[PDB]
Amino acid sequence: KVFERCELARTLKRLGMDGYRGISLANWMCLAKWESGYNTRATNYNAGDRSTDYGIFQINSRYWCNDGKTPGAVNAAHLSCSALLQDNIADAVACAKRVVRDPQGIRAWVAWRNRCQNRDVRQYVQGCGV
Repeated sequence: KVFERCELARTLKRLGMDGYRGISLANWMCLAKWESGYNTRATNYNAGDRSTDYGIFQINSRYWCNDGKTPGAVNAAHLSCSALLQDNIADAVACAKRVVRDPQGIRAWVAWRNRCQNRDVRQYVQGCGV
């Protein structure tokens, strides 16, 4: 499902993402924007280390979800990467919150550093009424 900007921004707000770990909704929009353009189907293979980034937040199968194909990876006791490709983003959100409790926080996604770090991210939540 390709989301609309404000719909997503309201959705994440409902899921408790605003101010989570010191991370505004505006920053969560920025991240999702630059990671998948707001598309839940988004899948990015990483030929070099042979990993895959899944869903709206482009979660990597080596550390947080397992697809079985990834070399050097988390056991099939975890969450399946398929769960991150659904239209409903509650699970991706759940995993997202997990990823960031690690010390580096939001810096986890290099894309956020490149595009969202130390900048005015308000355009993302602009007029969404949240």
